[PDB]
Amino acid sequence: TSILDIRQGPKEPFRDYVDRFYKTLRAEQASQEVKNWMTETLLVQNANPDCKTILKALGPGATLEEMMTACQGV
Amino acid sequence: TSILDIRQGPKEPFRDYVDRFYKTLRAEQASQEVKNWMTETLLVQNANPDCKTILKALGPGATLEEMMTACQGV
Amino acid sequence: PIVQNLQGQMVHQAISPRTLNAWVKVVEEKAFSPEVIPMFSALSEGATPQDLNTMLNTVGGHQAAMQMLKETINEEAAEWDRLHPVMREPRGSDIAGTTSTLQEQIGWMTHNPPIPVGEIYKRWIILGLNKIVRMYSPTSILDIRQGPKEPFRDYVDRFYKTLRAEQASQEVKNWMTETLLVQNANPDCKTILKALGPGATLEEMMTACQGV
Amino acid sequence: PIVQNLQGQMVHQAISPRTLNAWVKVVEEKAFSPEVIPMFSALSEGATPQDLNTMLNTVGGHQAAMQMLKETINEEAAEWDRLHPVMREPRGSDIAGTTSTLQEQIGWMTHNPPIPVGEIYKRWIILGLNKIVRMYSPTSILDIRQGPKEPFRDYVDRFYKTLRAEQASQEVKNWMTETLLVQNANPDCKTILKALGPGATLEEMMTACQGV
Amino acid sequence: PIVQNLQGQMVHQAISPRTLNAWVKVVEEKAFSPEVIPMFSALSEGATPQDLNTMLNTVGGHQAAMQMLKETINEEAAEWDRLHPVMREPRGSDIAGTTSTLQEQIGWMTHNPPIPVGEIYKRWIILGLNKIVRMYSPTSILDIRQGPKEPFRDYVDRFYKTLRAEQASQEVKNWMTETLLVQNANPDCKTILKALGPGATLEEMMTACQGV
Amino acid sequence: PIVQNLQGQMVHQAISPRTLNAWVKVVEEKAFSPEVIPMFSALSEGATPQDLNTMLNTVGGHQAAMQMLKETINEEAAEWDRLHPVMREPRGSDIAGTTSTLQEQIGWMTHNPPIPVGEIYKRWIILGLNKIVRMYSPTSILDIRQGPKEPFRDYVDRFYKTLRAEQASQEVKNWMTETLLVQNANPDCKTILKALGPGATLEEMMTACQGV
Amino acid sequence: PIVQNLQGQMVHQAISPRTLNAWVKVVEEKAFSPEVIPMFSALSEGATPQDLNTMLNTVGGHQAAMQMLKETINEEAAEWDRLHPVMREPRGSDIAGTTSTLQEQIGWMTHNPPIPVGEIYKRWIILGLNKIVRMYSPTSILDIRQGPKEPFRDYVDRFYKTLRAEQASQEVKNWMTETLLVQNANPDCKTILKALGPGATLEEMMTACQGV
Amino acid sequence: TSILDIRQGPKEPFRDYVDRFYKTLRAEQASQEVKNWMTETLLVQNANPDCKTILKALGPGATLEEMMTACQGV
Amino acid sequence: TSILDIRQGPKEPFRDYVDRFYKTLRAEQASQEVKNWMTETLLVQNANPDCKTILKALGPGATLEEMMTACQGV
Amino acid sequence: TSILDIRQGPKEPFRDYVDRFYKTLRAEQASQEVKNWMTETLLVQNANPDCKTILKALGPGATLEEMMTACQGV
Amino acid sequence: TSILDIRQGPKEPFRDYVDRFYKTLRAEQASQEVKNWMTETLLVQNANPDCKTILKALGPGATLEEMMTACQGV
Amino acid sequence: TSILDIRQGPKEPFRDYVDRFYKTLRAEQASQEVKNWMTETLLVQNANPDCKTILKALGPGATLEEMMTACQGV
Amino acid sequence: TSILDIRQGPKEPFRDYVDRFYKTLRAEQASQEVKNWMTETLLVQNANPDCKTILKALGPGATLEEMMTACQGV
Amino acid sequence: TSILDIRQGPKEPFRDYVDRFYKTLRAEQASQEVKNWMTETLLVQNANPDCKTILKALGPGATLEEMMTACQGV
Amino acid sequence: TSILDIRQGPKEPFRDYVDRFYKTLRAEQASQEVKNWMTETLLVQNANPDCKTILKALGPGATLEEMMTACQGV
Repeated sequence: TSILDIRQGPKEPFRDYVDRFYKTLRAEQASQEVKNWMTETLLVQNANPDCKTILKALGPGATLEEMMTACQGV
Repeated sequence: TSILDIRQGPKEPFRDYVDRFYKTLRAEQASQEVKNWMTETLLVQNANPDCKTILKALGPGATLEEMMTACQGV
Repeated sequence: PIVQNLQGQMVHQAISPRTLNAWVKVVEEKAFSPEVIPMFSALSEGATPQDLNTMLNTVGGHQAAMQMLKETINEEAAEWDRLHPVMREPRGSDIAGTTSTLQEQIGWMTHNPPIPVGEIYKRWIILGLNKIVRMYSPTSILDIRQGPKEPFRDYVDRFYKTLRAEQASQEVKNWMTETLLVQNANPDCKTILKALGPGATLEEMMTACQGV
Repeated sequence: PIVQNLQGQMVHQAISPRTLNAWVKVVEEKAFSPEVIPMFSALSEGATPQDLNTMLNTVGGHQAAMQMLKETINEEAAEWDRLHPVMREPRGSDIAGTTSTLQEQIGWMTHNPPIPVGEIYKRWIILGLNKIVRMYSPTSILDIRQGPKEPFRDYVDRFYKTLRAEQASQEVKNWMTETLLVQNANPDCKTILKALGPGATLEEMMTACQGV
Repeated sequence: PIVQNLQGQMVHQAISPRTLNAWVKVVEEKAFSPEVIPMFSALSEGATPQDLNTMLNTVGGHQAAMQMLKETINEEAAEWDRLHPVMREPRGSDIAGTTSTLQEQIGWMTHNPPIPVGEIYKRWIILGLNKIVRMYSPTSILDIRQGPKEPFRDYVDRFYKTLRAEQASQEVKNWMTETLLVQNANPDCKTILKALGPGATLEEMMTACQGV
Repeated sequence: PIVQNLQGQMVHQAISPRTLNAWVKVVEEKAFSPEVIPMFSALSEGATPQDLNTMLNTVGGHQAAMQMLKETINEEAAEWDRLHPVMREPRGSDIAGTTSTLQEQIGWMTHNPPIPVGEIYKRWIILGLNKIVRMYSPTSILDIRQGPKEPFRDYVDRFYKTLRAEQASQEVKNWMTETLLVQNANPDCKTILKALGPGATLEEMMTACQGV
Repeated sequence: PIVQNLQGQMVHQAISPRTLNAWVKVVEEKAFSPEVIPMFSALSEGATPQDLNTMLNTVGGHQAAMQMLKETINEEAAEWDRLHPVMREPRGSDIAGTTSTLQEQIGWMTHNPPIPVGEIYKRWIILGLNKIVRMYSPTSILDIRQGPKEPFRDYVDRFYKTLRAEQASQEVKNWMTETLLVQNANPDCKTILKALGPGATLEEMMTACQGV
Repeated sequence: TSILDIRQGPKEPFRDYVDRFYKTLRAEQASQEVKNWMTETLLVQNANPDCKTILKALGPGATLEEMMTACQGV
Repeated sequence: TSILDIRQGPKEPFRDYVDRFYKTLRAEQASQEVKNWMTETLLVQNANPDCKTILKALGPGATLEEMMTACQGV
Repeated sequence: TSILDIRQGPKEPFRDYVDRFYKTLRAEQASQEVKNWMTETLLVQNANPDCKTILKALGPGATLEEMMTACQGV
Repeated sequence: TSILDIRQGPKEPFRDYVDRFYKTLRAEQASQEVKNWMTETLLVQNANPDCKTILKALGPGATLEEMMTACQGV
Repeated sequence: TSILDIRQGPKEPFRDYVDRFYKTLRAEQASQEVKNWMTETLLVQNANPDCKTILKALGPGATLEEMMTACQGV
Repeated sequence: TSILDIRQGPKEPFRDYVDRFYKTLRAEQASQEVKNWMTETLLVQNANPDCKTILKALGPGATLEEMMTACQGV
Repeated sequence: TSILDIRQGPKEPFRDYVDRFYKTLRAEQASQEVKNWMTETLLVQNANPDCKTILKALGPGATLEEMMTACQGV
Repeated sequence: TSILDIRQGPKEPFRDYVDRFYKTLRAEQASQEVKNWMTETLLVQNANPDCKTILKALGPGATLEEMMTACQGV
């Protein structure tokens, strides 16, 4: 699995998806600005729709803390 | 249509509603203090229930760029 | 307040216990509806900054309201020092009455011409109370709509009450009373309010809508 | 108001903070029902034009009411100058207390005979408050009808309250109390009110309709 | 009212603005229920005829009530001149305070022994207010009946309130409280009120009917 | 009340018109609920017997209440003469202020040590008002039961209000608050009030029953 | 309170009869809701311990409340003697005003610098009133939940009112307003209050929830 | 019957009711101030709905002669 | 028709009956006291019952003005 | 009919109602201050719902010429 | 049974109820001021509806001899 | 009939029974203390039950006036 | 089409009728007072009934601005 | 779960609820004044209806040892 | 029966069980600390469940008075 094809399932809790995403990101180990892009754009774009709407409600530039505490009810 | 009648439909994209709103706001050509008030309060109040909560979460300081960026995912 | 002594000197008279209890009834029972600003302005009327602090100690029970007052008073004291760079000089915290003595406050209020540090601080307080009154508004003006069988007098009262709570400058208020007040009327009144045309004063609107 | 100093000179005493708060409660809580005119006339009782302006600053929150007062005061000041063409002379804006000093107002109020610039300006204000009370009337007198099970005392109270808000001269009021009050009664009372004949006083009407 | 000056002379102090506003609240808000007589008698307490006229100017808004006062005052002034045929003499219209100067009123009130023209005129006014309170009664005493589940305390309150509005002399009042109060009770209370027998005081009636 | 004159002599100041109107509002509007005793005791606070008679003249409209006051005052004046057999001597009817001059009352109140004829007569009046408050109680304490969904704070308020109207000595009151207050609670509260055991203070009872 | 005599000496003026009646209305009619502390603090404002005892004699009708005051006053008087071991010395029961003369109280309040035995005893009383206000709370803060159609302004008012009755220190209050106020909101408001994030001030919470 | 129980029947002539009223009033023999009050107010209040309006139209000053003269036509 | 046999019909308005009555009275032209008796007694006695009750509610001695304004609703 | 009973029918022309109103106003012959009040307020209040709104839109200053001119089209 | 639970049955003789009441009052052995209050008020309030009215008619001053003498006929 | 066997019927008004009782007592003309006993005890004991309860509600020693006014509703 | 026969249809918005009217008036180019008459009288008389009533509610002499803003809801 | 969501089930042992409560209280790691408040008030308020009454009967001073000792029998 | 096998029945009132318990304890006459243990532990443990819960609601160390007054409603 590339980081590009890690995706959140319908039932999958956001914290499980985030852990899969960042483990894949850590292994795939692209350069820092590619990691910035992936953690800002792919992390949201590959979230499931119910998380993706809650994430975009935060506006870009939020921390991972704020993203996880936001999605924790989904 | 008066600007007070420009209301976002339940499935209408926020960008299409903003386009209608600011077109009507330009046609009505109320003075700038009134336009400022309308862009700050009325644009939010007339958004549909999906977008309206996103816009409130940005706070009154939101800029039209931020408002559209956030609502683009609805 | 300030009174003349029998020796002719200006001297402090403490704000009376029932004037303070009247202000307590205003702060407690009115929940910062807009009446709380005229009633403050009235009960404060002669007040020195020491007396005004004695009044604000009542708002100190509403810790959320009290910090907005503290903020706006600190803000205006700083801006005062900013516009007025340095019989001592009336500095911002001296006008607030934290720094100044009572004799300094009365002195400022009784030089010729006086420096009205009471009325100044009272104006900073009223600007803070305006923020609090705005926060405690139950509705925005866009939520105020006339009922299907509600008198136009009641709807006008609700409208102007809400309009008076809100931040709107006079130009925005004028636009609201000209256009929201018509738009948000019930259809029976809205017909007449349109038929008068846009140049109608509130008197003409009300006397036309009377009993509808 | 005016008081005697210990030196025997007439001098200003400021209108008390709780008298102002009483007037604020009148302006705010009564929504310009006709009670607001007797209560103004009472709380104003000793007032100089400076004090009357301090009271009108309370109405300044009701910008629609306040401009009717400004209008009627400017109108009466102009008409005063028109009837009274020119120890200085009391001009219209001097009676309003925009132009005059406090010492000028008290002087006029304490010459022999005095010029009662307080009671004059107070009368122009009461004429403006009459306009405002009329605008805020919930109903016209023709809308006041008795309920099918409403006491005639309640209906008389509603009627005379509305009659007291309206512009009617005393001749028109007399016709209304003689004929509308009968016409708009419920049929049970209307029978008795007719059977008394047209020359019945309100006392005779009420004591006949008592408990119906 | 009358006060002692620092020079020792008796002198007029004008009836205070909030005492007048208290009287306005009595006249306006209580609709001439019987409370309006004790409250008049209280707020009037020190009043000269000039002050009493300043109070009656409040009733002048209720033109039907005001003419009953004018009538009863003219009637009693005439009867005063009739019983008292002629440091000037206190004539009826002088006691009314239309004819007399303020200094004449205070003089009469401060001769030794005084002529209490204030308390006299105040008594004629209270006799007029009694007529008005009677006219505004919502019910006659014969209409006052206890509800099927109404406390005897509430019914006694309603009864004595109505009894206090009515024209009944004390002998007629005594008969009413002895017999109507029993007759018009609900059957549960009426049983006990009969079982006490006719010589029962109101205390004995109430404590027996308590909680029924 | 009594005040110091500028000449240093103690002198009468008449009980103020709005203090009398405050007492009228207490007598009229509260229907002798137990609040009427603290409010009497407060408004009376400085009163001479002349002033206390001026207050009782307000109760004179409630002829049933007024005769209980007359009775209790005559009773206590007689018992005063009985305990105190005979700068004149303060006799019972002199303390009542029917017999004594105003100067005699103030003299007694300002000898060294004083005879507090005001506070004495005020205590006889309060004993009469206690009888009247007891008569006007809507319920006996045995009738006070908690509703099935009534807060224990409301029930405690109703209970202690009724307990405060009744004749119970402090020992009987203590037994009532210990046992009736539990017995008459609803079953939800009654369970907890029993589980605390009999030695529970009202604070412990209320904080346990809070929100039940 | 304390006033300056015409001879320049500080002297007692008794707490006015209508200030006492205002305090009676606070104790009687408000049932120890938290307003009773600001209103005490206001009406007390100039009070000597003799005056404060005259105010507490009003609470003496609420024997359960009065013993909590007695307790807290005795407790603080003992702790005062404990921190302050022994122009006489102000001992605890002297500050309570059981032991001290009136002249001793005014002396302490007018030495240079003064010992503010009035404001001290007033602070012990306010600590007792806080205990009583807490006992009479109708609900704990955990019981305060928003209704399904209740304005967030009303719910905030209920919440902060209850929060103000409770014993919570400011750190616990801060946690409550940050987290209970969100948790106990209805789901419509709770969504927005969560979407603002945890760092939201009450102003930001209210203006976002306005009209929901 | 007390005087308060003496009430005019719906078809009873006013003269027969007055005869019952003043007979009962003589039997009860209340003092003259109370009798005056009863003859003035209670005699009117206890009349039937037909006569009661006639009596009110005469005003409180009506004399028993005038009251009976007026009600004779009912 | 004698004045004695002029009578108001069931549907006849009072003013029409009064005009018939006074025209007959004017023609029959009895002496003044007989006219007084007829205008006070026959005028009421020959009114229809609904007018006759309203007339007797006025009490004798009323003017013809007051009699007509009273009956005008019948 | 009193002037207070003169009310415009739902299909009645405003000119026919004005003719009835001013005929009744002339018959009642109330004093001129009362007539002025009736012509200003009561003529408007008694108009039918179609005309009444037209008359209110002219304001209280309307003259009978203007009132009739405006209502001629109903 | 507490004394507050001792209540007279609808057909129970007043003497049998008094026997139960004063037996329970002796067992509870509350202090004499409380006993006095209970004998004066509670004994009356707990009587059945037939006897309770008899006891109230004697007034608060009734003595147990008088109370029993009166209720013996129920 | 002896005074001992004079008794009130079920429908008999108390005043009729009292008149029969005291006429029999007057004729039978026992000594004064026997009359006292009969007028206090037999008069109540031979009343019908509805009167007898109302009489005992008065307590012994009442006058005949009070006994008759009490029973007058039965 | 003469200006005399330009007429508003049932569904036709007032602004479309006004534009047809004034284009025809501009082409037909009668003298100024005839144009005044046509723009005041024919413009209203040839409006459809729902507009014609709203126009006459304005009273004669209104501007074309006020006429168009008035009819814009029809 | 927040500590405010930790509520005792109707059949859940008080020791198992306390274990959940103090585990969540340790995880949330609010400052000690807030923990003190939660252990004193919230632990009681969130108990089930059986245990809650037991805990209230111990008073606010109860210690967790005493609270558990008492509720062990539920 | 040993004190160990004295037990409260389902219907048995607590005072009857306590009397059986303490009579058995008095006869079996174990040493004082064994009696302390039995009166604290066995007395509660052998109570019926409805009493046992009410007893444990008191917390250990209560007097026998408080235990009996507590269970008296069961």
